[PDB]
Amino acid sequence: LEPGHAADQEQAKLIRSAIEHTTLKSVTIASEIYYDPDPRSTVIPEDEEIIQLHFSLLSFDQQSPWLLRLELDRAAMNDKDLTMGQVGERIKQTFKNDLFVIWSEDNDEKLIIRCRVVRPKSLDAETEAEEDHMLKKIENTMLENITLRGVENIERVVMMKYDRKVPSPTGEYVKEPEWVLETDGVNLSEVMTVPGIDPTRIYTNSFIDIMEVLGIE
Amino acid sequence: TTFRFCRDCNNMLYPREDKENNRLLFECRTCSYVEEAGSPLVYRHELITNIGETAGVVQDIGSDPTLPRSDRECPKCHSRENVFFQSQQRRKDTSMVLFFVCLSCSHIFTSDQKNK
Amino acid sequence: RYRVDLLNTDHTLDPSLLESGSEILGDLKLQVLLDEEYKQLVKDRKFLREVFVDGEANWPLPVNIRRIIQNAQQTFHIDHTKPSDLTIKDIVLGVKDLQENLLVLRGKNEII
Amino acid sequence: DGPTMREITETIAEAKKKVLDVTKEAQANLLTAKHGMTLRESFEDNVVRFLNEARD
Amino acid sequence: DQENERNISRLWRAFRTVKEMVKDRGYFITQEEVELPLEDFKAKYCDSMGRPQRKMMSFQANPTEESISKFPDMGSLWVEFCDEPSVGVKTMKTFVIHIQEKNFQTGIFVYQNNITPSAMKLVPSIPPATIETFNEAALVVNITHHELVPKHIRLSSDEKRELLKRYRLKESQLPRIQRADPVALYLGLKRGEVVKIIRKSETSGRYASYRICM
Amino acid sequence: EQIRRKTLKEKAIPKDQRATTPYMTKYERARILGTRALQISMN
Ligand SMILES: [Zn+2]
Ligand SMILES: [Zn+2]
Repeated sequence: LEPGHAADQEQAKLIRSAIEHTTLKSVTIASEIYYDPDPRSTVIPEDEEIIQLHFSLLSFDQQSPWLLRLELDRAAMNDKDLTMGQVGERIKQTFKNDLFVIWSEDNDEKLIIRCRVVRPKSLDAETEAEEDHMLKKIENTMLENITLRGVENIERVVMMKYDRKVPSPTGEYVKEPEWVLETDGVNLSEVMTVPGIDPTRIYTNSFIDIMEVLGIE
Repeated sequence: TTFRFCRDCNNMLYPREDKENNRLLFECRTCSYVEEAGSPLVYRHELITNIGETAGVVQDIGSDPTLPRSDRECPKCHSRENVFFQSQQRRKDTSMVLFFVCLSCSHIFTSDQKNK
Repeated sequence: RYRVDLLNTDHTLDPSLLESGSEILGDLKLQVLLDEEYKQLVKDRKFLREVFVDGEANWPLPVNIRRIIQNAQQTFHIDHTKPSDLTIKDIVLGVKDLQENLLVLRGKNEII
Repeated sequence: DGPTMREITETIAEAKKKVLDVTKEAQANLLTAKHGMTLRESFEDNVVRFLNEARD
Repeated sequence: DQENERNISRLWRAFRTVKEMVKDRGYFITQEEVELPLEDFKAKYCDSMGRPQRKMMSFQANPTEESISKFPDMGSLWVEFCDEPSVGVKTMKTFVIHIQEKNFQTGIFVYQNNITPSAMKLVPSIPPATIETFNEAALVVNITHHELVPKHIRLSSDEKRELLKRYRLKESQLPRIQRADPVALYLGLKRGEVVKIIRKSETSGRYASYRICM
Repeated sequence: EQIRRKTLKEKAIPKDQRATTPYMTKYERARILGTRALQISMN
C-alpha cells in the first residue's frame, strides 16, 4: 500500500476491488432467455415491479421481443465490492446503445438484470429466424468477455498482514504491521500504475516480467 | 427449459417469430408442425447448480451397505434410522452438506441450516 | 556507545580510562577529531540503514574483529582497571591508516 | 509413563472432538470459507491444522 | 467525469515521470516543476470545461552546464504530448519537421495508445536528430524509483575509454544492456554507450558494475 | 586492443607498475612447491 495508508484495512479492500479481475461469470447465478411480446409489461410475474419504474422512466418500438435476464448472487455482491449500477453501466457501455439494459435495485430480494436488442428499421425476413441464436451469442460474450472491474490476468487477490521492520522515531527498529495484497496471476505493467499502492515496492514472483517492465538490473 | 419434440416425426421444436399475432409458437424444422408454447422461457443456463446433488436416490437406496446410517429425525414420518451421503455433484466448490434418505418413507431431507 | 564530548558532560569521557584523560577536557583539535569520527559513524549508520532496509545487524564479513579483540585482551592481560596508554589521536589515525591498508585492488588509477 | 499416555490420549481425543465439531459445522453449512479457497479446502486446512497441532 | 479524473491523474503522473526523465538525462529541469501538484496541474494544463490539452503541454529543455562539461555534443530537447489516440502520418511528419526547423537533436514523443506503422517507419530521421516514442501507460510510474532498480549513470566517451583501458577490456567483454531495456529507454541510450550501475551490495555495501548498450 | 597488441614487448608489464597482489597465491605456492620438488627429485 501507499506508505501513509499502510495500516488502512478499508483502503486495502479498495485496492483489492480495484485490481482483482471480476467478470459476469463470477457473479451471475443464472442466465435465461424469455419471450416478452411487448417491451411495456413483462410476462414474468416476479419482475413486474422492476420494469414498471424503468419503462416509465423512458425507442421501445424498435426493440426485439426476446429478453435476456441474468439472476445474480447476493453473496457475490458481498465478497466483491459491486452494486447493480456499476454492472449495469459497464454492460451499457460495452454494448453501447445496441442493447437496452435495465436492472433491479440493490435492495430488491432478487438481483435481476434485463436486456433487449434494439432492432433496425429495415425489413428482416431471415434475421428473426436466427435472433434467438444471435441473443445466445450475445449472452456468451456477455459472461466472460465483460470485465466488471480490475485488470486482466488476475485470478484472485488475498490479503495478508505482514510484519515489516521500520525504523522507529526513537531510532530502534519496530515490527510495524502492514496490509499486503498477494495476487495470483501477473499483470505487473498494469497493476503498478493503479493509485493507492506503493509502485516502488511492488514485487513479482515472475522475474521475467520484472525484466520486461523494470529492467535487466 | 422443457425441450419439446414434434408429434409427427419426433424431432425437437424451435421457437418462431410470427407477425400475425406476435406470440411464441414452436415450429418443427422437418414437417412444418406448429404448436403453442406453454412458457415464454426458451433457454436457461445455470452457472451455479443445485440439481444432481441428490442424484442416485432410488427405491432401494437403503440396500447399499456402504452408505452410512444416522439417527436423525425424519421430518415427514419421525423415523430415527436413515442413510446419508454428501452432495453428488463433483464440483470443487460444492458444500459438504449432508442429504439424508429415510428408509421408511424415502424422504430426502438436508442438514443445511442456512437454507432452514 | 560512540559519542565522546570533551566540551560537555552528557557524553563526557572518564579521565580514568586513559593516562591523558584529565588534560583533554576542553581540547579543540581532539574535539575536531572526535566530531569527524562521530560524523563518519553517523554517515555509516545512515548508509547501513539504506543498504539493509530491514535493519539486520548480523551479516557475513571477512575478518572477525571480536576474536582479535579478545585475543589481544588475553594476550596482553587487560585488567580493565588500569588507565590505558592510548591517546585518542593515535587511535583515530591508526584506524584511518588501517582503512587505507585494506587493499583488495592494487591499481594506481582513479577507476581502480 | 501412564499419566503421560493418558494425557496424550486426551489430547488426541480433544483434537478429534474439535475435528468432529468442524465437520458438523461444515455439514450444517455453518462453516464460512476462508478467502481464496473453497469450503472443502478450508475444512481440510482446519482439520489438518488440528491434527498436526495434536501430534505436536 | 469519474473516468476523466482518472485520466487526468494518469497524465499528471506521466508528466512528472517525463520531467524526472529529462532531469535524469542531464537537461535543466528545476525541482519545483517536478513536484508540481495536481491542482496546479489542472489550473495550467486543463481547459475551462475540463479536458486536459496536450499541445501546450509540450515543452523544451536545455542541458545543464555540468552536462555540457561531461557531454559537449548535445543541445536542446523537445518533448511533445499527443492528443489523438492513434497518431497519423501527418502529425508525425509535422513533429519531425518541427524538430528539423528548430534544430533539435532529440525529440521525445509521448503518444496516447499506438503509433501507426506508416508513421513509425519514418521515425528514423536525418542524423543527428533522434526520435523517441513513449506510451503514456508505460510512463505513469517512474521505473527508476523502484527499489529493485539501481542507479544508472551514463558514462562519457572519455570515461568509457578509461574504463576499457584500466580493465584492459574490449567492447564485447563488457556486460550488456539491450537497446530496448526500460532503463535504457529512460536514459536514451544509443548503441555503444556504457552505463555505470551503482547498486547496494550485502557483501561490500556499494558495488559499481558497467553495462554497454547493444 | 588499445594498450597492447599481438606478441610485442608490451606484453611484459614493467616492474614499477605491477598491479597484481604481492602475496603468493595458494595455487602459485602449490605449483612452485611441485616444480621445485620435481627438480630436486631429478638432482
Ligand atoms: Zn416434425
Ligand atoms: Zn421418513
